[PDB]
Amino acid sequence: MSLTKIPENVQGAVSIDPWLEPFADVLSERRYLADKWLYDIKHATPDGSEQSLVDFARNAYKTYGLHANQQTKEIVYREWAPNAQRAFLVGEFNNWNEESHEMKHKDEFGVFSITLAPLENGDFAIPHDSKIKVMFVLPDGSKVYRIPAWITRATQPSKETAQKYGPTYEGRFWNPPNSYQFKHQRPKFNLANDSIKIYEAHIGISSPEPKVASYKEFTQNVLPRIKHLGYDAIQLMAIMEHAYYASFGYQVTNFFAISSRYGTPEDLKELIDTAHSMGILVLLDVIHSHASKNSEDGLNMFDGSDHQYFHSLTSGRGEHPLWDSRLFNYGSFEVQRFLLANLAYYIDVYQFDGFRFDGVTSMLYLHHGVGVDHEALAYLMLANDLVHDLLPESAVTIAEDVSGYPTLCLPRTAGGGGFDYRLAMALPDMWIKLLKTKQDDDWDMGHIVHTLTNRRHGEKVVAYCESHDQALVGDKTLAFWLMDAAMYTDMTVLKEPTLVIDRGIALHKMIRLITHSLGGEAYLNFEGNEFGHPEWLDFPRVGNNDSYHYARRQFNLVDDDLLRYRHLNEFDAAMQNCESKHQWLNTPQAYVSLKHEVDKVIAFERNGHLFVFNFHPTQSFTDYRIGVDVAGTYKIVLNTDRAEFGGHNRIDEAQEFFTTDLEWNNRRNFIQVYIPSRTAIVLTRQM
Repeated sequence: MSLTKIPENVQGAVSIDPWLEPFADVLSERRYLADKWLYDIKHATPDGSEQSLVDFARNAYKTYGLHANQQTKEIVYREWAPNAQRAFLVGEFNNWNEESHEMKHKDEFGVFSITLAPLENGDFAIPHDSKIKVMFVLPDGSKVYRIPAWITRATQPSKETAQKYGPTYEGRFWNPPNSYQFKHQRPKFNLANDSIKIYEAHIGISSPEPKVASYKEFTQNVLPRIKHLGYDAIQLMAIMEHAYYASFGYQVTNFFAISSRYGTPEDLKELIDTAHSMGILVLLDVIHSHASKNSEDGLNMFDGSDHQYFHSLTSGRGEHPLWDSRLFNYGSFEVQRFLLANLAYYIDVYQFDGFRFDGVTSMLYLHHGVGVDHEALAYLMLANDLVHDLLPESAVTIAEDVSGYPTLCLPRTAGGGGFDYRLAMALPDMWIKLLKTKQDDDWDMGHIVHTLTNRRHGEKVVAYCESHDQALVGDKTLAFWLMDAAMYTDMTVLKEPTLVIDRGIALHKMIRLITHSLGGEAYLNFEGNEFGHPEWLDFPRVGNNDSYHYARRQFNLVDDDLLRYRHLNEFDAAMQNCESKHQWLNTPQAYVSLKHEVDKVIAFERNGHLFVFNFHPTQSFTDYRIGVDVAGTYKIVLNTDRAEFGGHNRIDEAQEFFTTDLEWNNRRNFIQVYIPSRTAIVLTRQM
């Protein structure tokens, strides 16, 4: 007779999905842990008075690491290392002198500090971009050498250096004479109302050449392509420094250093700034789920102990079962300061507009996706608080959570994780399952509609038909599933396409469009797939003799108007710009009027627009009836059969579609449409 009491701090989530009722208590405990940490953080002040979460994170990156005073020419450096007995700044600037620059002051927090005077010259004491290390003397007298944990630049060693000492990266004191000044405002963007169509890019592969392409080359050659496509946002992977290129950015060594293989910090500021000038948001892949096991150039054993940034190896919670990486102890206050300031640093110093948090499934569960980890989840809650506080109403957080953990994308005040979006990581496999195991006359329209619309209430989803995982080695893209290893000879416009190529081109546009229109509240496209990029992605590694042959993007294919790759690309641009002109993404779910299993026709309304798909492998339809609620005149605003998109130009896009007042498919009116086999159209009503 115990009255089931839903604690007020999860009242919002339980209202949104009453399924959460029997878990209300555990949900309440999860949020309460984070809210108490939030109180803790907001009172980490000298006098114990309240400070904002933003000020806490900003003060952190402003006072940790190294900082050149441009008007007094002094340089301050602070480093957290409680297990070290002594700390010394060393490098080129003092000929690696292990006695002249002791960090003599060790905090009650366990932070060492040192202030370097200007040289008699008046110059900075550490030359711009010279190499440095921090040396720790441990209580047993031994020494260890580390790249400062908040260094803003770390560089691969030279051939001469790597032969003598090894592949360890080298810390750089970045203090350029003229730091880049941002010129452009952030694009107008409201998270609650505006759609976000996201282009997932990687600087290093963004050129047809087998090299690590630069930030400057992305800015000059790839940005204009992304504006032409009409995406609202770019999701920059593999920016956080990582020694191992083939890790695709997921083995982070230096959390406050943008990767130097593509260029300098000022090169990346320019990239984001000009994207902003182009109206494009820029988001950062943030890997706070784990860290590389590197010592000296990473955080492993940073201060000599095994319980500083990470849970200890003996604790059982210190290393990942598969990734060979160390797991953060989120319960440590300095680790919380380290990660939260890392977020404020990327938003403020590089003017990113949001983040995708990778490895969220690994964080959420004590088994890391092969029992929720309240500490890891509570840090993500804090992380969402800070990010949304840094850019109110516009900031974007996206979660890579394969588990679909309920409430991850409900607001914090409701009792949720605070994530704006989760990735629809299940969608790509649905398309693979069809192409691999089912012939076209077997496609269950109902199962397609079900999978695409199976979304938790309140938890907005970034839909995509394939992602950077699918493009990687070990898997096949949709292009490869559809058209195999098509050459430039198979893809020429000056010859009618084979049955395989004709079917591949059409399905490739259609799969994207129904994912785009029915599968979520946002859209994502991995660099290259928008024009059916051939082959696959692969980074240099021992397994392929360090080949860069697949570590590239053949953007040249889009530019050849005698190849069909341009057809796929131009449809993609027309898809994004149509949605931009006629919003359907960040809107309530479609009202699906039709999912015909014999005709293989799917039809639905979303935000007033009409979406019709004929997936039949062979059967065209004339005067096919489509139920429409709002009566009026309808005109096609997107047509996959258009010749410029590689279709056969059978549908008349100038036709006026007048509704008639007869009930059809539980809709008050109907229109009649011409939809040939393997074509799709989108209609809007005229005002």
